[PDB]
Amino acid sequence: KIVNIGAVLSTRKHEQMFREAVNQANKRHGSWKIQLNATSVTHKPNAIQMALSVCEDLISSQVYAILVSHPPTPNDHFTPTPVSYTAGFYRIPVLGLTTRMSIYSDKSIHLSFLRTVPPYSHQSSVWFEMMRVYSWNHIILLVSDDHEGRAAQKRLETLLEERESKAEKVLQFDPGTKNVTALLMEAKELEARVIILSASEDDAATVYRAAAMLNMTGSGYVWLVGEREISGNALRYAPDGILGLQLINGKNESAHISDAVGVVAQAVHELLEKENITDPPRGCVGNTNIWKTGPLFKRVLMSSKYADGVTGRVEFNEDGDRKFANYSIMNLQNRKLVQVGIYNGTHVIPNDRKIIWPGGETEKPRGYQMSTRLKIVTIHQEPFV
Amino acid sequence: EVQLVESGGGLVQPGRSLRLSCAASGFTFDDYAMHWVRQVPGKGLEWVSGISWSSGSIGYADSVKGRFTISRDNAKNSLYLQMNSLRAEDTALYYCAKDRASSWYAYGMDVWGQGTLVTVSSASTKGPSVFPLAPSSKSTSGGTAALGCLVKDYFPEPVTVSWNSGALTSGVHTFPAVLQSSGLYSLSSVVTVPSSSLGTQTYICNVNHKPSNTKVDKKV
Amino acid sequence: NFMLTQPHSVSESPGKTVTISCTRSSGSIASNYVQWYQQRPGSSPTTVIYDDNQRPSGVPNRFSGSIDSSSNSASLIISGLKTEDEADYYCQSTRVFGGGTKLTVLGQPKAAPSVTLFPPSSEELQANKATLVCLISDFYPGAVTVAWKADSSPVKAGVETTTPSKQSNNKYAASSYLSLTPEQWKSHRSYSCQVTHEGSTVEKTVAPT
Repeated sequence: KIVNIGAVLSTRKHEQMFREAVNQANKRHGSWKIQLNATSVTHKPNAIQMALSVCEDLISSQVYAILVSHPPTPNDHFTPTPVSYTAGFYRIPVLGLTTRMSIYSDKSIHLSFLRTVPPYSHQSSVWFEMMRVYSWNHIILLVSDDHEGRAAQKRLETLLEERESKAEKVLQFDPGTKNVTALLMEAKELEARVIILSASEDDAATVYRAAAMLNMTGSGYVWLVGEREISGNALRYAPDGILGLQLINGKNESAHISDAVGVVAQAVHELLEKENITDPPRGCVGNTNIWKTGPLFKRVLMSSKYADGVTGRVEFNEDGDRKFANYSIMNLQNRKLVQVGIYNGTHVIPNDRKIIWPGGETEKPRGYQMSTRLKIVTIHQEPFV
Repeated sequence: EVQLVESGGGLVQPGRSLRLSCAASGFTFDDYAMHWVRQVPGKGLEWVSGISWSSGSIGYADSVKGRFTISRDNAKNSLYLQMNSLRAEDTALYYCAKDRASSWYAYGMDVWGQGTLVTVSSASTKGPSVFPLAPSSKSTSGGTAALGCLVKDYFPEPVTVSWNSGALTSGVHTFPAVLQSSGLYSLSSVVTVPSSSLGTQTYICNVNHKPSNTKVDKKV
Repeated sequence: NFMLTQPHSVSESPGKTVTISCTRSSGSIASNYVQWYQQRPGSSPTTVIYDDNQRPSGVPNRFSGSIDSSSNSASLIISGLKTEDEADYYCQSTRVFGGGTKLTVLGQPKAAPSVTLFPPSSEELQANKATLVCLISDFYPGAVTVAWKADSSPVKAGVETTTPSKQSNNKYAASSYLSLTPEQWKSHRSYSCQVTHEGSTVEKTVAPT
């Protein structure tokens, strides 16, 4: 009856809506079997202390699923890792909704953890989705590399491997590196004249102000920048017509909470009509066995879902991260912010407003400028040569 | 547009199985589960079943165990709640219906199909029987009288009832018949006459039923 | 389980507000989402109000929802008009439907119905059968409930009543029949057929011989 579904959240205000949400959930799929309970504690300061609490409080109440959001005030320096670890033992699925840096994506260091917020690696899918219909194919890639740097390019290649086409070189430089202008000549001396960029805010600003003297900006020098490069302090540095970017929901955790609890309620309503459900233990103390009803839960959480929530239609992929995310293409036009259309996901729908490419042109210049490069190479042999 | 097309409503002998097929059109089928509610002549509806968007999740109400089963395919856009070993209570208005979401535990309802008539009863033409409904014991309030003749055990409809070969038409009222548990119809016709016409005049009603080929001239 | 509560029928002239209440007996009414459904005669059923206050897309407002528990009840309120407000109203909360309500437009003035009770024919009594006829006609609106009482309590076995039918004089007529055995007919001292119209009930009684 008391199918506890905890949710470690932000300050009390952001946790307030849960007790109102559970009543709606308790009423929609109502019966004398799904009388849920809610136990929650905010993101405590430090990390080890909260890791104690999640066993001191949450599984000490014998919970069945965990929901986690981002800390309200600080940055992503101390995102909750131990939740994926403390719940990592019993193999219970854990649902995140806002924390996003693409490290959590692979189900190898975090076993089982699905997110309703898509990591930045999907920009590569979006980048492909529009570079197909833009009359250019050859592309130059620039990115840092801590963990995400390899991920974006590797996904871009997993996409550009079935078309027998290949991109150009990728320039991997350590995060937080200045005076990196040496590689700009090496990239410039090549036919392709479109650039892919992705880095942290400070790194983007450094490699950004380290390019004006060198004439990387102008017509035929279209730049590719994601929300990481645009959102932050690097806003007041853009050229005349760079490609902005922006997501739909952002800080709208209420709708995410509603959709997540609806999906979880449907899944647990199916689950209650299943085989034996192991009673969750007293918690961390004493017992360290294996919760046999762990992967069974994610066996259906990963699949299906298909709920109709406020955020839209959620569809998780084979490895957690959802699919079919609506998206608002942004554009910077001389220190201004205007959109170009709506990327609903897997369908390209830009509007017919005014767009400006770098250099002020409004056209589709070739991915590689001019022509007549090809180099002959033979070997002295026979009357042929 | 959203529309749950259903057809194939008819009569089936009790005990035998049935095969229903409800089709769809317009909206996308995948993101919605399909309900099954029905009404009944003389009463409201009751929720019965819901098939998940693709398969797996099937729910039933309190009295939906056994032969009351649901099925559906997501390939040729058909809904296949089929009935076996039907009884008299199954004669009702059946609707194929769709939930607002891919599940059905919320019982959310919209787009209430079209409706189908499944009939399960005893099908056999029966000759009507007439009984003379006696009037009151010479009691009148406004000089009128309450006399008539009863017709029972006739099926299928309709019938024609007239008094003294239809010569007397003023004051007659052939009330529509009713359906009984045996699958027949019964009705009576009442004429209004002065109270002084009782005991001095004979009133004769004629019943005609072409499907039954029975004509009884009854004098009340 | 639990059973809802809907009025049998209500009548309102155009330009006046109408209220239709779905009362839940067992459990809190607000604990389950009552969903008002409208089913026009001779048409596919439609939805009007769900989650106790909501209009479907394309519905021109005009339909509110009352979820105030008070005496564990809920209601539906429609703004004052009778343009196309003559249908059947169905309330569903969780797996259970109410009795249903029929709303009629006010045209000709309403009149008291006439109930005619026929003693069973002696010929039928010789045939080991007993039929009691309760022919009620010329009522407005044509929504009346027919019940029979065995001189000390209502009885429901063998009670038959057809739906009211409109006649050529803009009125409504119905029929009622009772299936009885001669032993039970002669056992009781009297029998009755009670029909309520516009909140007023007319009772007719007959006795053997």
